[PDB]
Amino acid sequence: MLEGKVKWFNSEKGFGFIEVEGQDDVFVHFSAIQGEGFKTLEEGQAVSFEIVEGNRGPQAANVTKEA
Repeated sequence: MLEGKVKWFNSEKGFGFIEVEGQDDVFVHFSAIQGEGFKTLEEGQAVSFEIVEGNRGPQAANVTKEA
């Protein structure tokens, strides 16, 4: 339901931080994104997801890679 732009991402574990305009920064984890053939988000890639409260802070849930 929410949308954010990937600020950065690591190819090691396949994850990156996204920027949700309106809410603080939301981190994203490979398992949080759908796409076994490309779970690694590309910095600057827009995606969809919900904010889940996590110890580290805001995390991306159900991340959908969007154009």
